Amino acid sequence: SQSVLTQSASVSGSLGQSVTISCTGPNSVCCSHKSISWYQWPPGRAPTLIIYEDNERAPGISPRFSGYKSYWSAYLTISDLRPEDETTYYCCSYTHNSGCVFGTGTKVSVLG
Amino acid sequence: QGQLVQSGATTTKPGSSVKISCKTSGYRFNFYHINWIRQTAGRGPEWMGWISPYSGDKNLAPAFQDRVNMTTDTEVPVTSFTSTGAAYMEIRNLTSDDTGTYFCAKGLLRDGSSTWLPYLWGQGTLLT
Amino acid sequence: FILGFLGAAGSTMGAASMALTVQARLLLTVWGIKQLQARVLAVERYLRDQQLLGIWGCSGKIICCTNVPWNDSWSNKTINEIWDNMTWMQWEKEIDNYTQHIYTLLEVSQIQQEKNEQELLEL
Amino acid sequence: FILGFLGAAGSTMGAASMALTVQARLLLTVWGIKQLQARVLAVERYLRDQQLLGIWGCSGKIICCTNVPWNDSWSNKTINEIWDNMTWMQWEKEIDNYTQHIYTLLEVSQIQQEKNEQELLEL
Amino acid sequence: FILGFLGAAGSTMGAASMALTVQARLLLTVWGIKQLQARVLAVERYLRDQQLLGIWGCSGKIICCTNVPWNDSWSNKTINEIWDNMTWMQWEKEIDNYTQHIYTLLEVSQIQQEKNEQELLEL
Ligand SMILES: *[C@@H]1O[C@H](CO)[C@@H](O[C@@H]2O[C@H](CO)[C@@H](O[C@@H]3O[C@H](CO[C@H]4O[C@H](CO)[C@@H](O)[C@H](O[C@H]5O[C@H](CO)[C@@H](O)[C@H](O)[C@@H]5O)[C@@H]4O)[C@@H](O)[C@H](O[C@H]4O[C@H](CO)[C@@H](O)[C@H](O)[C@@H]4O)[C@@H]3O)[C@H](O)[C@H]2NC(C)=O)[C@H](O)[C@H]1NC(C)=O
Ligand SMILES: *[C@@H]1O[C@H](CO)[C@@H](O)[C@H](O)[C@H]1NC(C)=O
Ligand SMILES: *[C@@H]1O[C@H](CO)[C@@H](O)[C@H](O)[C@H]1NC(C)=O
Ligand SMILES: *[C@@H]1O[C@H](CO)[C@@H](O)[C@H](O)[C@H]1NC(C)=O
Ligand SMILES: *[C@@H]1O[C@H](CO)[C@@H](O)[C@H](O)[C@H]1NC(C)=O
Ligand SMILES: *[C@@H]1O[C@H](CO)[C@@H](O)[C@H](O)[C@H]1NC(C)=O
Ligand SMILES: *[C@@H]1O[C@H](CO)[C@@H](O)[C@H](O)[C@H]1NC(C)=O
Repeated sequence: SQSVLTQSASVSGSLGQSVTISCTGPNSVCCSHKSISWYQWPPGRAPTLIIYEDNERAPGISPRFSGYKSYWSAYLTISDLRPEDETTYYCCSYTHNSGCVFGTGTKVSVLG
Repeated sequence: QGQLVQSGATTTKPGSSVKISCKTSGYRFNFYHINWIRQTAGRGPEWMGWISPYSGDKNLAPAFQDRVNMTTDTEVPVTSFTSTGAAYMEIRNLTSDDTGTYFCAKGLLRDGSSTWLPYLWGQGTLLT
Repeated sequence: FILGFLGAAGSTMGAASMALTVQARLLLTVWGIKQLQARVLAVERYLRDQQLLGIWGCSGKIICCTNVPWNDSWSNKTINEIWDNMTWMQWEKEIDNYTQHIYTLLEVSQIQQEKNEQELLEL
Repeated sequence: FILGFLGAAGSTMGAASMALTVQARLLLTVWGIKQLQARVLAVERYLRDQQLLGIWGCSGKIICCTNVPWNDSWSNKTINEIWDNMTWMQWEKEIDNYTQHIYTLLEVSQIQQEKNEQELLEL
Repeated sequence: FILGFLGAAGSTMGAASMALTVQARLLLTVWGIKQLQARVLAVERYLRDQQLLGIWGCSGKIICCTNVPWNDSWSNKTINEIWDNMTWMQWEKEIDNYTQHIYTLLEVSQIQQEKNEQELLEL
């Protein structure tokens, strides 16, 4: 592991509650001069784009998901935790003509 | 809104080179870039690069430049808004550090600031 | 110039919305009769369009904003996944059912606009 | 909707002035020739109307206020005893003599309006 | 009135620019066919003019100011030695080469005007 973009390690929640996962790196990958994409990614399988351009969701994404980007970090909140939210989440910094600088993952547990 | 089926699970040994396929269907293959990502047992996810089925353009991360052979076919139109194409992924100096799951990812949009963002993923292929 | 006459037919709606006056220019005895027939038909379809733009308050506009709020029953799609993705031809195949409903919504907003404008200049 | 196409023909001018776009829509070989003839005539009478609305500054209007003060020589009747009593057909039979005089008054006010507007944007 | 229909053909452009609605009014079987042919042709040339005025933002104008700065390559002549000397017919024989170039300049200014106007009403 060598990702320059750190997340909130791991975090947990309970049914009906809301979570939040950080995402921040140095001045070279975050944030006021870079977009941020949030990916739901089960272990070694088919991922899913959740949020691009800091606060825009992908098609069909449930309104529970939300984003926010300050000048030094971006956050992914998961309103109304449902049982199908046990997985790991990664972020990514990018512009129009660059690549996805991924994050260090944040496994989320909904045990309740 | 279409499928991106890839090859099987072909495992070779260091120094060699492996070809990974990525056949499209159900969406205009020329309208969206094709990205290549992987998750190796040793790091997390790593972005490798994308290619344009229309512009023929290539942009990869400097970490995978002098190792990746990335190409595409030319879509076979099914309808006015459908097509079927295929992207190809090869690597040069192969090792056991590169062992992991690989997929292709169709771009998000056709314009704006999030055009190439890997939206639609394939199925995954296990390397060496 | 730009691409030309319909050159952005398979282009994104964002790029296609620019330079719309290229398709606004070129829009207007067995041989003689069948030549004059097409001449009268052309003026008809064109006038039907200007007729609509007139009873919408857009007479003389290429891009014309209105009052009717966009009903999500027509399409629950973002501005982003339309103007930077769908082509103009894809789009109106999706609005095809609701096109004759919006046309009625635009006429009431123009009739109920000058009706209010009439009260405005009474003072 | 409202009553329909001409449905307020015998209605008061006050109620008839509402929803005028219902009569603004439906305004635009022996059989073939006599069918094409009516087609060309229709476009003519319609364009003659839009032509007038253009040289009056009302091009694109359904209700259009102007500058010409209402001369009482045309009719010394109140706004009340017109728009809440007379029907549109009764009214213009009364203005029938003065209709070709007001038409001239509206054109000078549009020509002497853009002539002044020209001086306005010289600064 | 004024002089009449084209009465200021050999008059100065300054006096001719006044009362332009006199030439805006009168602008719109062997005998039958050659009579209907002229009828369809008339509506065409007229609509081609209104078509241009529309894609210039002048739809409904007689005198219409724009944005395009007057290039001196077209004519390095003063406002005085034009509008108080040359007649309208003399003038456009001088601009005859550059007339199809200015026409293109007027359409971009109308397309790049409503494109900006679109951004204006987004707030
Ligand atoms: C037909 O349909 C196809 C597919 O739908 C259209 O092709 C796509 O067009 C869109 C918009 O025009 C492209 O998105 C843009 O991508 C550029 C990235 O280009 C830059 O980076 C490249 C890699 O680093 C680089 O190759 C480019 O360099 C030039 O040279 C190549 C040589 O191949 C040339 O092909 C390029 O065009 C370049 O000229 C370049 O440095 C990105 O920069 C864009 O973002 C900018 O613009 C948007 C507005 O458009 C703005 O919002 C941003 O903020 C930023 O300013 C934009 O993302 C897409 O890459 C194309 N290809 C796909 C989707 O596969 C094509 O245009 C259609 N043609 C017609 C006629 O309809
Ligand atoms: C949307 O349209 C439907 C009919 O198609 C109508 O019943 C509904 O009230 C409309 N909603 C809004 C918010 O306009
Ligand atoms: C329009 O109506 C038809 C009815 O058969 C339906 O099948 C079609 O899906 C509708 N189109 C849209 C865009 O809703
Ligand atoms: C009314 O019209 C007559 C001619 O019909 C005219 O002589 C008179 O000056 C006009 N009066 C007003 C006030 O406009
Ligand atoms: C119009 O003129 C005729 C002339 O015969 C006259 O009889 C009629 O009363 C006039 N109409 C009006 C409304 O003054
Ligand atoms: C004038 O027009 C010429 C072409 O006829 C063009 O090259 C030049 O840039 C123009 N100058 C100005 C000031 O518009
Ligand atoms: C137009 O072009 C012709 C080319 O033969 C030239 O002779 C003429 O002088 C030009 N007219 C003007 C007004 O420059």
